[PDB]
This record gives sequence, C-alpha cells and structure tokens, in this order.
Amino acid sequence: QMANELMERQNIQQISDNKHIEEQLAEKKADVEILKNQVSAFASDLSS
Amino acid sequence: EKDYLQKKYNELQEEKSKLEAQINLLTQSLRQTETEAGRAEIDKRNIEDQ
Repeated sequence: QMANELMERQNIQQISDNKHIEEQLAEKKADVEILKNQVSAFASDLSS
Repeated sequence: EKDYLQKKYNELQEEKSKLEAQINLLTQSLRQTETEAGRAEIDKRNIEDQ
C-alpha cells in the first residue's frame, strides 16, 4: 500500500510535468502559425 | 499508469523539440523578411532620388 501511494505521487508529479510541457507546446504551435502568417505577409510586402 | 505517462512524456518532448526547431527557423525567417522589406523601401527611395 505504501509503495503504491509513493509511486502514485511520483506518477502525479510526472503528469504535472507533462501538462506543463503541453501548455508550453500549445503556446509554441500558436507561435508557429502566427510566424508562418507573418512571414507570408511580409514576403508579399517585399514582392510589392 | 506510470509507464504510459512516461512514454507520453517522451513522445511529447520529441514533438516539442521538433516544434522548437521550427519556431526558431520561422522566427528568423520573419526577421529577415521584414529587414529585406525595409531595404527594398530604401532601394526604391534611392532609385527615385536618382
């Protein structure tokens, strides 16, 4: 029982790290789309 | 549960490295695109002065 408790605590810490990484990743993909759009817009500007 | 969560962590970090590299690439691309747009403005300016 005690080992189960401790390992589940460790699992929960793992999950916290995972979801922190996940929110970072959501920010990153939003940045990716925004930056692609910005690159295309400024490329069209440069074309003109 | 522990092992599955660890595997998810691993693949998640893999895709995180992928997207971080892509972000660096595209941010630098936008940087240079904007700088060259400004320089194109400078070039039209010089030609019109001539």
